[PDB]
Amino acid sequence: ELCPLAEELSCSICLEPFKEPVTTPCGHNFCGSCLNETWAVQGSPYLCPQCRAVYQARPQLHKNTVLCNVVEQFLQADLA
Amino acid sequence: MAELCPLAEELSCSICLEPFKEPVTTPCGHNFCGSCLNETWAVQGSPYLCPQCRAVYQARPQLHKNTVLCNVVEQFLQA
Amino acid sequence: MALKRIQKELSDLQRDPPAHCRAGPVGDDLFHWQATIMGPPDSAYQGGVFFLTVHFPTDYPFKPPKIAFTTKIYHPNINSNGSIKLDILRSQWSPALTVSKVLLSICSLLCDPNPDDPLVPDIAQIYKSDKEKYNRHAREWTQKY
Amino acid sequence: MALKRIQKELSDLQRDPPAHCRAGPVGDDLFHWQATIMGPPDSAYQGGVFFLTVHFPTDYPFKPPKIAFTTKIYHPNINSNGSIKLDILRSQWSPALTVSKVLLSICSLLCDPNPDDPLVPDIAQIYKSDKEKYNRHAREWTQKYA
Amino acid sequence: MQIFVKTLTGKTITLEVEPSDTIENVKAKIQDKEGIPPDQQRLIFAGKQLEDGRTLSDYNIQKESTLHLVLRLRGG
Amino acid sequence: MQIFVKTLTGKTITLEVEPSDTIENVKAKIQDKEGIPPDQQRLIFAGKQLEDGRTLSDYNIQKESTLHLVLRLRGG
Ligand SMILES: [Zn+2]
Ligand SMILES: [Zn+2]
Ligand SMILES: [Zn+2]
Ligand SMILES: [Zn+2]
Repeated sequence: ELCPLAEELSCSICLEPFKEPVTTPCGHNFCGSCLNETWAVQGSPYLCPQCRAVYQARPQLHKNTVLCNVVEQFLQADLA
Repeated sequence: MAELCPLAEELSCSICLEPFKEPVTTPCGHNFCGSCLNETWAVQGSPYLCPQCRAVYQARPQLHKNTVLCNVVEQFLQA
Repeated sequence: MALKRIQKELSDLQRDPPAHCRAGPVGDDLFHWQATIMGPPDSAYQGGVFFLTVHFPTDYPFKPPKIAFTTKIYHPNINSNGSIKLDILRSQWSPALTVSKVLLSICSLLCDPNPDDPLVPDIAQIYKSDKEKYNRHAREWTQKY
Repeated sequence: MALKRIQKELSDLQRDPPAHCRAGPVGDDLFHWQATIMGPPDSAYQGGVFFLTVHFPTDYPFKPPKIAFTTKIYHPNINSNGSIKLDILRSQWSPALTVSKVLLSICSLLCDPNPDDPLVPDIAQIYKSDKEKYNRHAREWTQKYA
Repeated sequence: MQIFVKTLTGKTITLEVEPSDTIENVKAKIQDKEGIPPDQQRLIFAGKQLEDGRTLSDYNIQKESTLHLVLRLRGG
Repeated sequence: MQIFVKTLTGKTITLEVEPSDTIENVKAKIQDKEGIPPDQQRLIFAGKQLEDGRTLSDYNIQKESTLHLVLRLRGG
């Protein structure tokens, strides 16, 4: 019954539920670790993995706290 | 369906006090309705401050709507 | 829209009962409110009850509300006209702030004034040079209102 | 870490087989796969069954997988060694891409080559000056797989 | 007439379109739901890409058909 | 030791702390949950603001107490 919510809260990089997600200015969410690991192995323009939005400087992003609380509440609903 | 009751307060915008309407997320990680944040910054020019943490943005950030967050709010409201 | 934001604030404020803060429209105009804050315990304002008026602008919450005291209070940042020189009521306003948070902010200002940039210069001077007499003066005005 | 992402891609690939391909590991090492894609339905690659090799690096999916044809194919962007010169396999790689998406992307490359920046110049030259001769050469190579 | 789009992350979304709508119109609806610009969208149906300017009838796309979304690519 | 913090949006969060923890330590844990830096936080208990560098025991904050979070202000 929580399957549409489950896919919506899954990271496009690790294919698992979001772990401390961050949101790009283009409105796309990734695990803080997954997106950091994506932009650490490269340089130059930093591109969004989902829409290839161009960022000449690496964006400084903090964790989407509302999205963290949603994932945490989703896990409880999925376990009980 | 939503096995989640406390989701309502988590999906409510801090400006309109209503569920998110096409929410955008600031680089500081705070979400607001697209219209609410644009009205905040059209009235508050010069340095643009986040309503929740006062993060300073000299140039107005270009933000698109958090599509994942839109889908969560919609599935919450349809239930 | 301002009126829906004001109604939602009042609705939550009726299930909030915040401490030291009470507010709500007395008339049928929800853009004008009457608020009462209680002086913080263990202070010169303890046991006091201070009345305030809240007038919401048409751009609320994107513009701050106009809040002023009606009870006379002894404080370097509140003059005799009840005007409150507070930054969050002007340039440091945030649309995410509610009346409950602002009244609570004003309550914490009573025991944390700013005498260096004062609204009442002479009260601030007594606060700078003799804080024991200041607390005595503030306790006297609390009983006198 | 790479192995977990590879495992989940394979399990989702086994739970639902996409119509455009069939992929899976060769033996015990899930970092080496063998894939097979079908040619587009209305082209010079009709009915063709093309085998490919998928080699995942240790830093997958943050680095793209090495994908090369083992079946011989007539294409301006695929050389005789089966190497594929494609942007999403190098600079334009995205970690959000899955092997199923890449294999489907390679399928659409067959009927949309780039003859202006080619990997095989003589094949691209035929494509530009005589596409009919190009189509028959590609049709012939699909019947022969050589 | 409803069609389905297999988005980049494997998710499936439903679109309300018409056989007269162009691919550029379809990418606009995809952009509204996923946030990826049309110039970065590459729609694939029957193993082949769908070019802008052509309609759904030009590609023989009818009721409940599924389009597949990959990122823009170029041969080399 | 469990305490409660009324965040800026009126939501209530729960923190597990100790009387030895300073106010600045509490504001760091509030930053982890709400994403507001400590220099922009102003914690209020019993109508008074809580100074950084002081501990919870110095303010007689006990179990199940409720701290209130407003934005950093400056009298004038
Ligand atoms: Zn992830
Ligand atoms: Zn993006
Ligand atoms: Zn912020
Ligand atoms: Zn809003």
